[PDB]
Amino acid sequence: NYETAVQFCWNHYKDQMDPIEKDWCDWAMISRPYSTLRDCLEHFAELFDLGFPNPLAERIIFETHQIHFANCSLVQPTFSDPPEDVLLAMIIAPICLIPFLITLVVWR
Amino acid sequence: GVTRNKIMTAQYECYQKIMQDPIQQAEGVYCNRTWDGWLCWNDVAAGTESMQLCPDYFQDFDPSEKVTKICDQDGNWFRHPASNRTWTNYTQCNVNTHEKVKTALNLFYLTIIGHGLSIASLLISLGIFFYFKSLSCQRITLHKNLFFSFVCNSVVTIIHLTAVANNQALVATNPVSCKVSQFIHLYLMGCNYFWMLCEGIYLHTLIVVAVFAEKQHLMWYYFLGWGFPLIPACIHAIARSLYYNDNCWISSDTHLLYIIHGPICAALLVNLFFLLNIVRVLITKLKVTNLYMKAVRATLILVPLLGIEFVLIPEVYDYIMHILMHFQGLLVSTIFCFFNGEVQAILRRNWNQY
Amino acid sequence: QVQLQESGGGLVQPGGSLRLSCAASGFTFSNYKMNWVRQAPGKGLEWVSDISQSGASISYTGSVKGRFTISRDNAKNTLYLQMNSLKPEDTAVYYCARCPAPFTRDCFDVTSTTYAYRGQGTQVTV
Amino acid sequence: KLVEQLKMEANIDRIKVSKAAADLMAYCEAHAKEDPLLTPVPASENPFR
Amino acid sequence: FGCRFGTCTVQKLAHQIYQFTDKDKDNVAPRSKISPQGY
Amino acid sequence: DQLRQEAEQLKNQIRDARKACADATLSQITNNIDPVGRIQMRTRRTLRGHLAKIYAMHWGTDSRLLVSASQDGKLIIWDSYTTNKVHAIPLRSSWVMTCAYAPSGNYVACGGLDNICSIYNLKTREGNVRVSRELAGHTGYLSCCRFLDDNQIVTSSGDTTCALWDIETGQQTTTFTGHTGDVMSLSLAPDTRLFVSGACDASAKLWDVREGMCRQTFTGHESDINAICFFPNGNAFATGSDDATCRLFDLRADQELMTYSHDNIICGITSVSFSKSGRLLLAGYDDFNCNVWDALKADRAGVLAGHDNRVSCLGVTDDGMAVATGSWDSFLKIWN
Amino acid sequence: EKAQREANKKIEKQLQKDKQVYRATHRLLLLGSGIFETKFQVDKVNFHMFDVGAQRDERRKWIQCFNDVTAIIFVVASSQTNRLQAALKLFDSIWNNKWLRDTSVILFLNIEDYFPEFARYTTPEDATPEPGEDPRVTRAKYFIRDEFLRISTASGDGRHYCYPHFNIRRVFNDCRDIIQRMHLRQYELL
Repeated sequence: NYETAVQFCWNHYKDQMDPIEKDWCDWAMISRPYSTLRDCLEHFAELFDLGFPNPLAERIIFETHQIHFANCSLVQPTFSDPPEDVLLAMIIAPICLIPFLITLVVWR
Repeated sequence: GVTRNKIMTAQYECYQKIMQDPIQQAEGVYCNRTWDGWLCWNDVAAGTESMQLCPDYFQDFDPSEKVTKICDQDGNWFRHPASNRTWTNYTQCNVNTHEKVKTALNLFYLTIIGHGLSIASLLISLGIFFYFKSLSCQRITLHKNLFFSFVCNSVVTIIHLTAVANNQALVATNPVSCKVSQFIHLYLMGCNYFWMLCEGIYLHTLIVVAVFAEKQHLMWYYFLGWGFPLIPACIHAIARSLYYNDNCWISSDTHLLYIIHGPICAALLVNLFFLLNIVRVLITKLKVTNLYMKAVRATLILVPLLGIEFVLIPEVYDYIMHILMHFQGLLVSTIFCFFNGEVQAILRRNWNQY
Repeated sequence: QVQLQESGGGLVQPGGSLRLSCAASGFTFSNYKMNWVRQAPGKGLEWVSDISQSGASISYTGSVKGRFTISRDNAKNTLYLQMNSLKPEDTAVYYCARCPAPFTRDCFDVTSTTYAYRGQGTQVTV
Repeated sequence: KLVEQLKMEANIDRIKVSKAAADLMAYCEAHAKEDPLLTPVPASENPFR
Repeated sequence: FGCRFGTCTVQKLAHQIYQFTDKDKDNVAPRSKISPQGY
Repeated sequence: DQLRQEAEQLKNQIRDARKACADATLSQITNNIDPVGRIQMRTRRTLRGHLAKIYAMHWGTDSRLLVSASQDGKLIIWDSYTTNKVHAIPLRSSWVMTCAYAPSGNYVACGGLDNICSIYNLKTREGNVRVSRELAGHTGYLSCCRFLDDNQIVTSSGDTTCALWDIETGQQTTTFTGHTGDVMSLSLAPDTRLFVSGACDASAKLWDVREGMCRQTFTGHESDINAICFFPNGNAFATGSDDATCRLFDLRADQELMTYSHDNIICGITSVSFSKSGRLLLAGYDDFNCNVWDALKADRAGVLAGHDNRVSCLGVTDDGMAVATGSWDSFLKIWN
Repeated sequence: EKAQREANKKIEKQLQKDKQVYRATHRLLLLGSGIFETKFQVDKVNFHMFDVGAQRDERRKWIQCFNDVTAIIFVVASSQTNRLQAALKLFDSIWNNKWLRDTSVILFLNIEDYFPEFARYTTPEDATPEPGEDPRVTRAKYFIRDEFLRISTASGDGRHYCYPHFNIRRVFNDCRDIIQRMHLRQYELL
C-alpha cells in the first residue's frame, strides 16, 4: 500500500537525518534529504492519484519540524518596501531643492 | 539544477513560516497556511481567489504573470470537479513569459545599437569641437559638457547592462563593485538630464531674460550638471541598503527608483516650460518683417537637445519611444554638430584641403 | 586707365530730345554697374539713373522716370541715355559714372565730389 | 595745374621691358637658394617646428 | 507598481533581462500540475 | 582755359613712349623657366587673444617679435617663437587701421580713423609702455604708416595725401600730394630713398622721400588699390585691387609687367607681400584664403587655406622664415 | 627664459579682464578729431556710439570698419539737392554691401517733384497717426517709409534687419531685438 512506502520512506529520512542534529536548521547540506522526501511524497501521491497538499503532508511536516526544525530563526526581508510617507519624503526631498539652484544659476 | 534547490528552499521556507508564527488573529472560516507545491500559501480568507505573482523558478513561468488559486469557503482549498484536486490554474505564467522574452531581447539589442551609435557620433562631435577651437563660445562649452555626459551615461549603461544585468554569476556574487556600477550608472543618468536642464536654462537666460551679453559666470552650471546628481544617487544607495537591499539592487520593483527618476521628471517639466517660452518668443519674432513650417522646425530641433522626447508622448508606440529615447545622442550630435550651419560651412571649406 | 569718355548733347528747345553716349575704355564694361549722374548749375551732384551688368534691373530718379531711358551695349562698351520731353530743369552737366568694384550690387561714392571712375561730362542745356 | 607733373613724367628714360624682365629674373634666380619658403629648410633649424 | 515614467524603462529592462535568462529555469512543466488537476 | 586736349595728347605721348619700350611680355621671357611646383605651407603657430578683427600686423627686424593691431583697441607684441605675448598696449581710439614696428625695435606706431599716428615707446625706464608722441596733422583716416628710422616716419591718409614726419618735434616735414583717392597703403624701398603708394584712383605713385615730388605714376588697375609692396630688388613692386587681380609693375620700364588673375577668382585683394627672394607673391583675398602666385610664370603655386574670415593683413619675415597672416576671424597664423 | 611666462600670464589676466568690458559694450555707428565717441547707458547697459567726422565723402573704404557693430544708426534728412534720394542710395549701398550684409540698420527719419508717384499715393489705413497731425505730413512719412522698405525687403540673403522709426529707448529696444535675433540664429532656430 501507499502507507507502507510512506512509512519506509519516513524511516529512511529519519535514518539520514539522525546525524544532522548539528545542522538541524542548515538547509544547505540538508537539502538532499528534503528533496528525497519531496520526491518520495510526489511518487506516493501520483501512484494513487492523491492531491497535494494533503493531511499526510502536513503530518509529515509537523513531525519533521517539531522534532528537527523547531530551533530555526532566519529572517531576511531584503525585498521590503520603505515606509510610504518616508518614501515620499525621500523622493520629493531633492525635487523641492531644484528651484533654488535653478534660480541661483539664472541670477548668478 | 538550481531550480530544484530553489523549490526545496521555498518548501523549507513554507515549513519555517508555518512553524514560526502560528498565531492567526483571524481564525474564522478560512483556509490555513499550506504549500500548494510551488509557493507558500499562507492563511487567506475563504471564498476568495488568492492570487500572487508566479515565481521565477521556471522558464515558461513568467514572474510578472500572476497565478490564480482559490480556497473554498468550507475551510479548505477549492477542489476542481475533475479530479477532486486543489483548483489552481498556473497556465498564465507560462503563456505570459514566452511572448515577453522575444520582445525583451530585441529591446536589449536595440538599446545596445543605439548607445553604440550615440557613442560614435558624440565622440566625433567632441573631437570636432575640441580640435577646431574656432567654435569656442559658452554655448559650445555647455554642448561639450552635455556630450561628455551623454558618452559617460552611454558607456556606463553599456558596461552595466551587458556585464552586470546579463551575468548571473556576477548577480549571484553580489560584489560591492556591481552595486557601485549600478550607483554610478544612476548618477550619470541623472547628470544627463540635468545637463539637458542646464542647456535649457542657458537658452532661456540667453534669449528670453537677460538677453544682453553679460558673460555668465558659468560656474553654477557645472555644479548643477555634475554636482547635484550626487545628492539623489547617494540618497538612493543608503536608502536602498536600509530598506530594500537585495540582488545587487538589480530588482526594480521598489519605489526607491523614484529617488532617481523623480527629479529627472521635474527637470523635464522645467525644460518643457523653457522650450515653450523659446518657441513663443521665436513666433513673436517671426510675426514681423511661415508660422507653421518654421516654428515646428524649431520645436523638433530643440526637443532632442532639451530632452522633451519623454514629454513628446502627447506595440509600435513603445518601440518608437525606445528608439527615440535611446538614439538621443545620435540626434543631438547630428543636429548640433553635423547639420549646424557654422561647423558645416567650416568643414565644407576645410574639406578641399585636408 | 579708366577713361569713361562721354559725348552728345547740346542746346535743344524745351520738349526736345537728345541721346547722350558714353564710350568707356580701360576695363571690362560688362562686369560693372553703370550710372548717369548730373550736376545742375550752382548745385551739388545728384544721381539720375543706373543700369546693372547684364541690363535687366534699371532704376531712375523720380523726376526723369518715364522720360529718360538708359541702355548699355556691352559689345561696343557704351552707355546711352535717351532723353525726350526735356524740361527747363534738366540743363546740367551730365557725367557717366561707374561703380568702384565689379560683381557688386552696391555702388558707393558715386555722386561724391573728387570721385574717380567718372567722365568729364557733357553740358546739356535747354 | 597737373600737366606740369605729366611733363616731369615725360622726360624720364625708359629701358626696354625685355631688359627689365631679364634683370628681375636674374635677381630672383641669384637669391633663390636662401628663400626658405620655396626650398624647405630642415626641421632641425626651423624655429617654428 | 514600479515605474510608469519613460525614463525607468532602462531599469525595468535590466530587471527583466536577468530573470528571463536563467540557466536553471526549465520551461517544461507537468500537464497534471499545470491544469486544475494537480498542484 | 581748355588745355585738356594738351593733357590728353601728353598722356597719349606717354602711352606711345611706353609702347615703344615694350619689346615683349614677362611671360615670353619666363616661358622656359621651371615652375616652383606645389607650395604647401602648414599653420605652424596660431596666436590668439585679440577680442576683435585684426586690421594690421608687422614683423620686427629680428623676425621673432611681431606687433598686431585689433579693433578691440589693443596692440599686442607676440614672441612668435614661443607664442607668449611680450606686450599688450591699450589704445585710446579702438579703430587702429595700421600698426608699424620700428626697425630698431624701440617704438611702435599705430593709427587709423582718428587722424593721429600714436608712437609708443617700448624700452622705457618705468617698465610700462606709454604714449611717446601723437602726430596729428592729417584730415583723413590713417591707412598705413612705416618707420624710416627712430626719428622719421611716413604715413598715408584717407585725405589723398602722404606725409613724412619728424617724431622728435612732431611736425610734418614733407607733404606728398598728387593722388585723387584715398591712399590705402604705402611701401618703403629697401634703400628707403623712395616709397610707392597705391590709392583708390586705380593708380600707384612713386615718391622721392627726400624731395616732395612724384617720380612716376602707374596705371593699369580698374579699381581701388588696397595693397602694395616692393620687390626685394627695389626696382619693381606689386599691387592688389578690388578687381581681383595682382599687377607687377617695374619702375625702370614705367609700365606694368605681369598680371595675376584667375577667372574663378572674383574677390578683391586685401594684402600683398613678396617672399625673401621675390619668386613667390603671397596675396590675401576676400574668399578668406591666401594665394601664393609664381611671380614669374603668373601661375598659382599654392593656397594657404586656414582662415574663417577675410584675411586683413599679411607679412613675411625679413629672413623669409615665416609668413604671418591676420584676419577678421581675430587669429594670427604663422605659416612655414 | 621663464620670466616671459609670468609676463604672459599677467598679460592674459589683463586680457581676460578687458574681454569682460569689451563684450559688455555695444558699438553703434551714427550716419547723418577723426571720430567722435559717445558713451551712454540705458538699463545698466553701456552703449558706445560713434559719429565719424573730419572724413571725406568717400565712404567705401572706412565703412568696412563698422561691420561688427550692433547696429548702424541711419538718420535721413528731408525736413536743395534732393537729399532724400541720396539717402535712399546710401541705404541701398549699405544694405547690399557684402561686408555690411550682417549688420542691422536702425532708420531714424528725422517733395512731389523728386517723387511724382507721391502725387498718386494713398496713405494706408493700417497706419497709426497721432492726433493733431496734418494728413500731408503723415502721408509723406509713410511714403518715405515705403520707399526705404522697398529696398530693405528686396534682399535675398544677409542677416541684416531694418528698424524704421517714424529717443535712446528705441535704439536700446532695437539692439535688444538684434541680440535676440542673433542668439536665435546661433542655434539655427531662425
